[PDB]
Amino acid sequence: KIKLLKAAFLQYCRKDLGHAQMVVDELFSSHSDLDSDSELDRAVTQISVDLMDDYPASIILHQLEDKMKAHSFLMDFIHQVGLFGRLGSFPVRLLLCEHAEKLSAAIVLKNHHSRLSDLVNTAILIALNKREYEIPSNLTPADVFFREVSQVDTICECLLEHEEQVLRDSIEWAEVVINVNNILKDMLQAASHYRQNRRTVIIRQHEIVLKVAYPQADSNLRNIVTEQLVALIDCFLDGYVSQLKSVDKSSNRERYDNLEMEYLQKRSDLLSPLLSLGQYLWAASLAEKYCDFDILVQMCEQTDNQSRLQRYMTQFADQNFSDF
Amino acid sequence: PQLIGLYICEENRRANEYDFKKALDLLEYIDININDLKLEILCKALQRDNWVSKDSIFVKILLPEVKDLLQADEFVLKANYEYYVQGQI
Repeated sequence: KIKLLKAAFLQYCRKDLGHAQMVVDELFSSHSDLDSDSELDRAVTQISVDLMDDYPASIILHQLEDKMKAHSFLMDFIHQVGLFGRLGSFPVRLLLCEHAEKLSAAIVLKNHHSRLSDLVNTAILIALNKREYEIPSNLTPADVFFREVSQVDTICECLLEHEEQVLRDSIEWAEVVINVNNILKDMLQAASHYRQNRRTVIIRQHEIVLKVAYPQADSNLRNIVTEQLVALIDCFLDGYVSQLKSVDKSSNRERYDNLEMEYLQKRSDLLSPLLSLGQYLWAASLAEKYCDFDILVQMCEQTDNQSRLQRYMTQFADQNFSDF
Repeated sequence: PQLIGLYICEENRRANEYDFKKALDLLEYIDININDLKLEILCKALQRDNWVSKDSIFVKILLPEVKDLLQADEFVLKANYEYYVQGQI
């Protein structure tokens, strides 16, 4: 109940000064606790996750940095007092701490980038979710657009499609559709390196692949490459997250695990074809990123005279010969 | 005060990004209610918008300074306050 998650949120406050007293409220917790694994332990998971949601709900950047440290001495004040169990990730809602970490480094990666075009796509993205208090206080806000920033990505995309409907593409309008590509990209670079220090999200990425495909149809050479090294930087983070979820699930209920394979395999084919017009100098890195997707790098070696590449492919491979 | 209030008067017609930016630079020049004005000015920052400038002044600052619910005391105020939680982050 609410009386409990307000008692550990009170023991973490003292868990910054001393421990002894907090270690006896975790000791009173283990004896007074339920201790039936299947849901009462996911009743204290629903508490540790309701306080990670409140250390994320918390000088707007130096104030969001102070909150990635707070949620860092909150993940250390859980490892010690322990806090060595519970997990209610299920569907849509331990991986939930990391995820709320990753999205607080995303909140600081778009705080570090503040210009008039993103701040406008953000104000359009927040006025659409609800109204804002007009007692000044107009960021128009962030502390709740952090716990949910995933949404200011699918909307600062709908504000690049209405800024592309007026783009009239015309050159300065294909420079504004790349500036956003570069931010959603290095906001996905910031969640990757925060995991190294350990269906709307994805749609908005397959939507900007196709809009990064319509533009290189009319673009000065060099520019059409930098947005191609970018949509290659981004596609290599999606294929890496479907690989990591595969490896997460295995065995029984396999039927669902061989149906999600066909789905990622019909997309590394839809990202390959897309790169069939593009430069094949990136194929070598796309073929290595989803380190097999051989059918694509095998038909790039066939379209050219690089019988040297299909010999360099089979030189470093596990059963490609029986595949080629 | 006189300055901040005069830089924001309805008399100052061509008031642009720089007139408010400087009317938020003169707050450390005080020695009464700070955050009442912080609002007074961000609000005429919108009356002049005729729902562009709010946009820019959030582009010029680089944030839990501004208020919110207190503010509305509305479709693109929250809409810009979303790509203002991504900017600050």
